[PDB]
Amino acid sequence: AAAAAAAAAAAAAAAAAAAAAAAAAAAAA
Amino acid sequence: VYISGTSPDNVSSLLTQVAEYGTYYTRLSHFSLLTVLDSSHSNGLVFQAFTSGLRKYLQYYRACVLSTPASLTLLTISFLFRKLGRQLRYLAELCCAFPTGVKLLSYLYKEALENSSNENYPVLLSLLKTSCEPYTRFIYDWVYSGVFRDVCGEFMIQVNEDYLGFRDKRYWTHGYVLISKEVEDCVPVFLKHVANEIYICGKTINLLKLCSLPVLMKYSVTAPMVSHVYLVNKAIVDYYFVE
Amino acid sequence: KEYMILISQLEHLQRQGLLSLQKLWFYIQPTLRTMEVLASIATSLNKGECFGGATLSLLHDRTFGYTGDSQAQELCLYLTKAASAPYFDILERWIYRGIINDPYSEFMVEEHWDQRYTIVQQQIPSFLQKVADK
Repeated sequence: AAAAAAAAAAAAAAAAAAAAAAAAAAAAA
Repeated sequence: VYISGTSPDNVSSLLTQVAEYGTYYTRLSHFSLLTVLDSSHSNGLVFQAFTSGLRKYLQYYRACVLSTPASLTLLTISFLFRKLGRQLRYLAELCCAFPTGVKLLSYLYKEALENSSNENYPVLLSLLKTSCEPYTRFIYDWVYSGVFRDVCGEFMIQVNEDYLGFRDKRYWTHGYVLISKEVEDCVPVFLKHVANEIYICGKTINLLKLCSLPVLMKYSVTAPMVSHVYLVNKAIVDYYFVE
Repeated sequence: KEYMILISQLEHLQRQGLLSLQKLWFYIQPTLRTMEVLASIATSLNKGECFGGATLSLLHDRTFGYTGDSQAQELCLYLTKAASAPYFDILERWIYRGIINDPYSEFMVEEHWDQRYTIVQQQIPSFLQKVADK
């Protein structure tokens, strides 16, 4: 149960790095 | 015959072209002072956020008009503001119809979609960046905790009152605030499917509780908003499994 | 006090003739929206004469009514937490020591067998009702 929820928040951490990369792409444009 | 032009009767027409260009500026400052929520209490938060990006455009006008000395003649100033003359004529009469709130947010996204303009596109892109700030603030509080935040907004409010006796869907009535037309508009994904699913993951987050293109950057917010709803949807599948 | 610093720099610019009626009017533009939001707060505290935590409920609706112009909700966010700064130092004695120190109804309290309920809501903290019972 907790091992399945650990990969869910890990995908949210990859989405948080993708949101920071999208903010860096908005700063470059 | 008062002055009218030292060159005969020429300023009598040229000064009217720039006074009409001066006429549209005092409408934008008139509009900005009347919609502030310290002098009014009947306008929306999205209606206020459109002005907050407009007032940053007003000081760019004020810093540019203060640099026009020393003027040589009346052509050197109007030709410098000839590019700015097309912009101010656009930027005033888009709101003057009278769209408000999400409809005003719908008018501005269409106007930011109207490229083949390259100096009018980034200022409306910036107005889309500022006017969507209160609306996107109401997105992540609704999908992570489920708290409804605005006390007075263009977006309609439902109470979601649940009877204690019947367990029916933890809510027992919701309807919709856009009850049948369902026209969630003009924000990223275009709010035609994910608006129906930020609905249902917003329904189930509080079921956990108490047991170069304006479309491409729209598409860059879109799939993160597809990714997190599927991430909240895969938690309520696990919460149904354990209870 | 900070508003007087910008005027003394404007007077330090008045050491020779460089200013007109239009020139300082552009310099008063960032402080105009700051002064008009401190005006609407100060007149709203004067009419009803709110006291304590319903004050904090009033400033929080003024923060909610401001929402937008994110550089200038940042200022009144600093205004409401300086108002909540004695309201939080009195709370830690009531929540981590159990004995209260109220000068003049500074926190909500009832004085302390089947004694009484000691239920109290005289200040109304601005958040939802579950915290004030806890």
